[PDB]
Amino acid sequence: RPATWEESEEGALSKATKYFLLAEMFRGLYVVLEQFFRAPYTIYYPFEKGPVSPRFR
Amino acid sequence: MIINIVEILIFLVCVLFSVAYLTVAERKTLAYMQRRLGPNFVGYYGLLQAFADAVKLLLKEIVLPKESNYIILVISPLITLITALIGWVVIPLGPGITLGELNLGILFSLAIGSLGVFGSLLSGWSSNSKYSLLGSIRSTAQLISYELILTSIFIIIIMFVSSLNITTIIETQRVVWYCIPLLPLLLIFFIASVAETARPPFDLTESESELVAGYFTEYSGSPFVFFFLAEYSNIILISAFNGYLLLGGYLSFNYSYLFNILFNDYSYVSFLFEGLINSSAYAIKLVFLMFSFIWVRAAFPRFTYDNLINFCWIILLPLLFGIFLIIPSTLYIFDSFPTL
Amino acid sequence: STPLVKTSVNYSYGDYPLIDADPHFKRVVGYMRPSDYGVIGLATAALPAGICFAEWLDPVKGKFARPSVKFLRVATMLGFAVGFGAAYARSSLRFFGVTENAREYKKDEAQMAARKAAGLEPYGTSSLTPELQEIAAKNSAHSIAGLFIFPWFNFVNHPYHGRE
Amino acid sequence: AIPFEALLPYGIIFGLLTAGGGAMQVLHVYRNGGVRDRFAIDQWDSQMMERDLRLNGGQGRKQVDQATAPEAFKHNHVWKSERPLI
Amino acid sequence: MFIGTIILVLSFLGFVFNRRNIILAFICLETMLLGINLILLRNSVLFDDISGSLFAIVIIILAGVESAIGLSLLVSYYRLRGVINS
Amino acid sequence: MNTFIIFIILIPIVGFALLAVNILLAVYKPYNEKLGAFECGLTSLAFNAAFILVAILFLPFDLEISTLLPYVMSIYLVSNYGFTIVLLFLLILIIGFVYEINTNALKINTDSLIYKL
Amino acid sequence: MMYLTYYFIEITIFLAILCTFIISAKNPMVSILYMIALFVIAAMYLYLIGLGIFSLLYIMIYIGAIAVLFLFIITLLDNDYNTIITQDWFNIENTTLLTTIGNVLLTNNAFILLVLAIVLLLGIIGPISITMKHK
Amino acid sequence: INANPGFWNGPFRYLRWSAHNRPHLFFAFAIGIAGPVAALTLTPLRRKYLYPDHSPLPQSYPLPQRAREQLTGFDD
Amino acid sequence: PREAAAHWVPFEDKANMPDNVPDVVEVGATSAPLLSASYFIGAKCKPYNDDFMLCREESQGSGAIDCLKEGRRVTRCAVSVIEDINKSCLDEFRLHWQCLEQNNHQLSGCRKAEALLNKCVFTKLNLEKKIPGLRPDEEPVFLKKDPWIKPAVDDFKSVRAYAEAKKNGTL
Repeated sequence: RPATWEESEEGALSKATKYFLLAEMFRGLYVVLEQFFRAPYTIYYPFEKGPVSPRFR
Repeated sequence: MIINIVEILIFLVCVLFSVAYLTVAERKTLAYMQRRLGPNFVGYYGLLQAFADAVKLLLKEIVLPKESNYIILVISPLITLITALIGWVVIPLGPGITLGELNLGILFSLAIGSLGVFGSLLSGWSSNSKYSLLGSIRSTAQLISYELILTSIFIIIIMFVSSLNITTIIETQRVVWYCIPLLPLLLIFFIASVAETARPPFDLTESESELVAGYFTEYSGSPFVFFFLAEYSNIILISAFNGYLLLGGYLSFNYSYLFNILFNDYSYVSFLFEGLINSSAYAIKLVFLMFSFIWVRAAFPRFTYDNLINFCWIILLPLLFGIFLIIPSTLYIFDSFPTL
Repeated sequence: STPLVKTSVNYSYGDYPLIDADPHFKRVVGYMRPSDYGVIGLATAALPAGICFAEWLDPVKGKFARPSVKFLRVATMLGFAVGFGAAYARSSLRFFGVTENAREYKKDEAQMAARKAAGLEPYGTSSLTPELQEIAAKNSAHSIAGLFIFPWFNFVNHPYHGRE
Repeated sequence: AIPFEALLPYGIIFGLLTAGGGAMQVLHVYRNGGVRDRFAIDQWDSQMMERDLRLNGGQGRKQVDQATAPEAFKHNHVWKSERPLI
Repeated sequence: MFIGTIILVLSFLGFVFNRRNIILAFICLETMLLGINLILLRNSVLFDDISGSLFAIVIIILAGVESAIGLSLLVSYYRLRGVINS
Repeated sequence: MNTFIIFIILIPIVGFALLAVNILLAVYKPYNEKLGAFECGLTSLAFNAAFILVAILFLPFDLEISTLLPYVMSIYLVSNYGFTIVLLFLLILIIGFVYEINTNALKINTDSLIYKL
Repeated sequence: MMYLTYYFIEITIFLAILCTFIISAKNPMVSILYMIALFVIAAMYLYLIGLGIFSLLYIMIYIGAIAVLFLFIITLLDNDYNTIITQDWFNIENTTLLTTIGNVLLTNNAFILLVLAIVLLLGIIGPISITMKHK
Repeated sequence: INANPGFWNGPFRYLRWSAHNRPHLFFAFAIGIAGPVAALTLTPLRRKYLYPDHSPLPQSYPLPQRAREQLTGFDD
Repeated sequence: PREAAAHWVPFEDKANMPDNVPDVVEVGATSAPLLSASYFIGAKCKPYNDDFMLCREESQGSGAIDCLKEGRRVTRCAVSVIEDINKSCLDEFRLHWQCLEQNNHQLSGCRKAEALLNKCVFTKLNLEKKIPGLRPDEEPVFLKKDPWIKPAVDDFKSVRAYAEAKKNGTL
């Protein structure tokens, strides 16, 4: 059975902190920002070329 | 007269080129957050990309659909661009350093902002494409609703200063930036400036996936240039409002000690060095804000119309009225009503 | 606490001597008689008793049913408000010298004499400037006359009390 | 790493605003004659500045600290003739 | 006194001789309030008196609420009929 | 003729100049099929109350917010008196806001299966 | 140049006559746009007579809210002498029109303010009462 | 599942329910009401202990409340 | 009185005083020197200013023509004190009022030059700067050390002179 509000482990104040300060949204923003400092994947066609195999058609 | 002309040309050129390069900066930043490169080919390191798009659009034919009021369809983008640019006349880059030093600077900002919903309200009537009409009504609703939040934060800040001169509001912040005592108010101004600008996640106004394109579905050539330019200029301008209301404007740090070391009397060198310091502080604040607009665009999915209306009118507005009650109460408790 | 404007002195609003032309809220509640508390209690009882009797006379839905607790709670709240308004009005009218005020007059004389002995202002010290005190006085003077329309009180320690 | 090509447009905007503000500072100072600008000036300040113009010979914001006024100060008083607000 | 008076009278005549539309009627109401207020404000300035401007502010607010209520009435009228044929 | 007015005049001139450049340089070949309105590529009105209601309630709330401008420009001069007055004003408006919330003004098959045996 | 600022008042008057195009407009929209133009002319005249703050308040309210509502709804539904200007120095404060309005409205006329609060309360309750169907 | 328990049935339970299930309204009301109550309750404490209120600033020329005392000095 | 509106021209009157009126010297200092010297002018000329204002009140409307004499007295007192400053403390006076010219005339931006000027004037003219109406608990802001509010750039010449005075012991 789904639990009711009164049987919740977290206090209302902590839940309200997460609610008003957008905790998971800031976690998402941080994960996005981490990509900004990684090596990109692009290659510079037509000066470079993607992989080609003997079987290519 | 000559000096006035040179100042206006310098300021206008800086603003127009900053808007032009904000588009390139957006593409490049989103690109690197998406593990790709973005424009790096039209001009060295993709620095001429914006002018390439400009020239192309100025060479594009203007299409006036059959059921359209052509005068309104061509003039609506023009008025929204004009107001978006007129808003810049009061922004200071240093004490008194602005094109318009008005004692009613704040009131001017709010008024010219309130003149910003007319492009959305008029284009849907002008296009007559149905997608444009739905977008136009929903946008007008969203924009006015969030303009309320922005005006309310303006009022809360003036509660601390008791002045409608922008430079004075900035000067009062040498003691502390107002984003320190009012951090929650700064969060709300960002969430609302995003919405008032119609940016993602709150891009319901011109969202390609719900409605193809948006109110601009029918806008080709220079009218599209105008909507584009007005949108990015408004982004920068509302970042400016944020800057001087909450981030201390052109204030960075107390450089009195440093100047007393470097110089021994007033000179054009020292005035220029001070001007550069103030302007650099204000421009770095603008840059962080624009980066944050782009960051939020990269990170979140869109809202629905019901969702954002519910947000503004049931979660934000009650909190703002509560703050209306609690700020003067704290002033009264500690006997700190600000003088004129 | 020096008056900026001239006021009438010991003007007769009625047949009895004047105690205070614009009494402070604390005085008006402080000088209230047991009869005034009886008035408050009577209003507090009367309003829900009124709703119940009205239901008795002409039931809302044909069949008699006692009014719900929400409405009765409402009833008590509003009845207390009416009773307090009536009682405040009675006490203020005593202060103006419109009803019988011997007890209140004596108590005021004693309190004023004690305050003078202590060196304090007869009407207290205000956190407002004198101009704001005159404005507060002109806003609160005889405001009990509009008890039917709007509630307005004197919360400001001003010197315009119409005495010597 | 820090992607410098992504920062180039930001650097362009930053330099543009910084240089524009510095040039505006120099132009304002040059217009003022070697002193900083006067901001948030009320009616009192405007009238004081007009009196200053009467005193220093019309040389803008130039200041004189001689105790006694020249002779022409007594005669160069100005009232303003304002058109009927119809 | 001149601009306000003419706005008032022309909006009044537009209202009365309207035989085109009801929106013209709303607009004549608003513009009449405008002209009243302009006359009021000119008089305020000529007297250097604040009561005129205070009443101007109150008119502004009341015209706001009047516009809100009037448009709500028009919408409720439309809900039954679907079309405004004036 | 200060910088303010010159800038204000200059902006629309720039807008008109860009528009005139577009008109002068771009081709202009209208024809019936191009002039059609775009709806996903092929040719082809009741609304809800909350649409009306957001717009209509914007005006009172805007007036409420803008009625505090005189207050914040005169806070010190009105002292602890004006303070109390503006609290009462705000609470009276908050009551209307409560009414709006509780009436849910801006917001836009569970039966069981019974067999007669 | 001097005749410009001199006749500026008379020009706003003439443009106001002309704009009051509101009555003769074929399209009610167009009539509303001309109403906005009239309001901008009003803001221009207000600045000229010395009341610029009112120019900005008019722009804020009548154009920013009332004209916006108008458009929302209709998209949805089918004396030759010159005055002497003299100076004196008795005013040491920086008191402007807005500050004085706040002062009188919040102290001398607090009652008018609270009654305006009731009027705005009406401007909230009424539209809800007649545009919304309960239950 | 969770539902309004009624304020009048139990005050503190309803407050807990509100704080868990309508945090926006609960905290909006809390912040709004904390202001005036804190004003009334705490301002006299501040006056008594932290620091008294300031002396009023001048608004106009302070005229002496006395008669002209003629004068002698700095004459013709 | 209100400021001028849409179109105004300034006009100058070429007549002389009527010869019955005794002539008087006019104060020649401008806004920055005047604001610098204001506290000393007040301290010295308070009785004459008060008498002038009382005359203007008692005249009950004819103040301009009935209160010329003690107006001449006021202007003469002002010119006297300014002359004394020009004779005794000129360099510090210039420091102070040039600093004010640089800092939008805010006394908060010129505390260093103001300390020197105040000491010089107290020692050589026996005038003290004082802010009326403060209780003993309240501290005059111009005497306060470590203020919250500080100027953007401490004036170069004023800083040098202040450090020099600290060495000499005058300050």
